[PDB]
Amino acid sequence: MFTINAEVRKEQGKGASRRLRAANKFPAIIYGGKEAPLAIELDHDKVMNMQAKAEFYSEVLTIVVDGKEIKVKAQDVQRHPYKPKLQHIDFVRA
RNA sequence: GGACCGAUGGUAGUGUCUUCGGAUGCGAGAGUAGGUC
Repeated sequence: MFTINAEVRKEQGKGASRRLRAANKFPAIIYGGKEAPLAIELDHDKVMNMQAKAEFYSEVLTIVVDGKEIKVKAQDVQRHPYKPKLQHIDFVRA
């Protein structure tokens, strides 16, 4: 199983964007709920290998937010503009 | 070749504090997911 171990976050307003990049982690979201989504901090070099196969977007992944296991499927992964990296990824509530 | 509208999160952008060096915020538009008819 893929399983993209994250942790829940709400510091998105830039505080997250500077701690995540400060440790080579990288933000995501878990949307298409009905009440609201869920932003989660995860490893870039992990999720890199993960959306790097079609099974990741075509099949569900398990976001283990600090040990809590959330089913979601990738719906908009954003690549870097020239580098072989990512800008952001989302998943939708599987 | 359903139509219309379109969040959160993202990155673009933008401050604030400040002995000006340093530190630290908030974050589009468009698309997506969804809503409405």
